[PDB]
Amino acid sequence: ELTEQGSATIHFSTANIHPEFRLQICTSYVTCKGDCHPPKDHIVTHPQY
Amino acid sequence: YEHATTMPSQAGISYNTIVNRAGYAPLPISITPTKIKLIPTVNLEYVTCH
Amino acid sequence: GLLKGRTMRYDMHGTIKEIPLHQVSLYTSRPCHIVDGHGYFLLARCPAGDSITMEFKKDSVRHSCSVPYEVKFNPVGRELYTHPPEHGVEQACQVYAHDAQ
Amino acid sequence: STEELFNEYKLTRPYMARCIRCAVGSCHSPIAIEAVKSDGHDGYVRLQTSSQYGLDSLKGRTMRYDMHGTIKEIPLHQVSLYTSRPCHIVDGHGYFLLARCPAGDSITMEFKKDSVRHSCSVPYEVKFNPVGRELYTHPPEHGVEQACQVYAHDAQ
Amino acid sequence: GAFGDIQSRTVSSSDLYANTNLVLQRPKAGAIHVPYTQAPSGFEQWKKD
Amino acid sequence: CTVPLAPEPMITFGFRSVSLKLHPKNPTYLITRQLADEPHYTHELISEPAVRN
Amino acid sequence: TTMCLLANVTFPCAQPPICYDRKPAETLAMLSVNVDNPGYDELLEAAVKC
Repeated sequence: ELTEQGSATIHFSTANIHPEFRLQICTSYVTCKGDCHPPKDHIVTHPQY
Repeated sequence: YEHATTMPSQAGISYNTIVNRAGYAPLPISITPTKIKLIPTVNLEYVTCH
Repeated sequence: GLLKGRTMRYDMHGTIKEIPLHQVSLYTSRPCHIVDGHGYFLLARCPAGDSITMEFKKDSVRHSCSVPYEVKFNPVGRELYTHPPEHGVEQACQVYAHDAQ
Repeated sequence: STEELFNEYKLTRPYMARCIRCAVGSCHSPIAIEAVKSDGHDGYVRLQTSSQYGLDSLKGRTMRYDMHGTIKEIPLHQVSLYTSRPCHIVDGHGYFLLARCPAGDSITMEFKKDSVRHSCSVPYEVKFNPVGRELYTHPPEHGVEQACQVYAHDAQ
Repeated sequence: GAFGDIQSRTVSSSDLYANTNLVLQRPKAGAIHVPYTQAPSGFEQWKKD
Repeated sequence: CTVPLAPEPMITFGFRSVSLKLHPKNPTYLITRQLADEPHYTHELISEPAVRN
Repeated sequence: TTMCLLANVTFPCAQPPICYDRKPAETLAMLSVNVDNPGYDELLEAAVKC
């Protein structure tokens, strides 16, 4: 849900150590750029997303 | 998470540090030594007097 | 059962006699425990062993029968107990029914 | 004086408890077996039962059990127990008993009233421990003597 | 399940360290008892080894 | 029928590895298999304390 | 020495005021608060008999 001048927070999942993707939001494309880090667990109890 | 550090052997003075996991929040660690003994293995042989 | 509650009925050289069922003992290796009887059949609770012996006792005459039939014990599930436990998860099984239906 | 040592169990009563393997099914039993400890060498176990021993409802060889509230008694030579072979009861004191049992995988204490037969079987391993470096199963007639640990035959 | 799952500092110390993997289970319907599961005694297993 | 329940295994994690300390009360089957096209299953009867990596 | 408790009365543990054949549950109430006691054995062995 969008307000007029607010800021929308999304959650995503990746395998990229330097992820960079164009985020489509309803008309337009915004670029999301960052640096991901290794997680803390070796073996988890749910499959891959 | 195996974290190794080194503390100087001096009482009274607080020793501070943190642990920076690469994608998480920094975890602060504080150690303040109070009293540091040194107890030898002591073996009585004899007593004496007047 | 012949009506009469917990009794054994047996032929003795022609003359059919009877005794109570708590006078009849049986054992494979350890002593067993009789639950009930109905006609020619009996429902016991025996541990495993390589024979089965039934015996009762008259006033001074002891009667017995031992046959070499393997009596066996069967656990349920993936743990091989020899005596059933005091607690644990409930599981489906297939046992002899107590009633004579 | 033994009464100064039995004086603790004058304060208590026997009770009924749950035995998952009774004479017919799973009942509430006067002779529920709380524990079996068998850590001595030459065949001595130590049962902790739900009944009590050496007291009347002091008497020498009796078992004092509970029966739906009403506390009754029998002599101790009416009680038998077994593991795979028959055991042999030595004596009792309060909630405890000292048998001389062979090895097996369960304990079955049982006694018999006028017609009702009471029992309790629990899946507790009873183990037999030899002394030294010659593995026997019944202790021998003769040999040499070694320092062992057995359960004591007296309350103290 | 190994040596020293029970650690008392002296013989009459009145403070013991216990790490025995004790877990409580759910009792049977219509029965008053405390069911539990735990790893067996490591002093006995050390005597067996 | 009431069936027994084995002690909880002590799972130690590593990089692409699971270790298992297994203290059984009475003999117990450990049945493992991979969730891939080759399952490589392992039907074993463990009766003693044993570590399985 | 060691003084046991039945009320706010520090009495000697080897000298009970009562016995078990007199009171059904007051010796029991005396052994209630006196579990954590290094003279529980003295208290009990003196407190059963007359």
